[PDB]
Amino acid sequence: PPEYPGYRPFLDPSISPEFVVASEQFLSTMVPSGVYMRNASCHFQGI
Amino acid sequence: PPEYPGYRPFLDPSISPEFVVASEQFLSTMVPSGVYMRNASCHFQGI
Ligand SMILES: *[C@@H]1O[C@H](CO)[C@@H](O)[C@H](O)[C@H]1NC(C)=O
Ligand SMILES: *[C@@H]1O[C@H](CO)[C@@H](O)[C@H](O)[C@H]1NC(C)=O
Repeated sequence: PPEYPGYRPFLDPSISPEFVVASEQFLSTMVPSGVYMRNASCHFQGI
Repeated sequence: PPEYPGYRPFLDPSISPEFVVASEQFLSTMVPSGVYMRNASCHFQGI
């Protein structure tokens, strides 16, 4: 993202309904079927 | 002023009370005491 320009008191920060689809409903294409568990030193069998 | 970037639906265009002073109340320093009248070809005695 572009660097911080400063506080803009006139920018409207509201959330749009299209943002609910672009961000949250899109993340489901990446959710896996199982999730691992790991040691502190490379051991995966459920800690 | 900078060139037109495009319609920003989120910019707040409201008028501020400081704009009433910066623009309108400042113009009084330039109003003259009398105003001329002119011909179409450089004649000033009240047309
Ligand atoms: C990794 O797991 C083994 C056995 O599961 C355990 O002995 C060891 O302490 C674990 N490593 C760490 C850093 O806790
Ligand atoms: C300028 O004024 C004179 C007399 O006041 C008049 O004869 C003349 O027509 C005027 N010029 C124009 C372009 O009207």
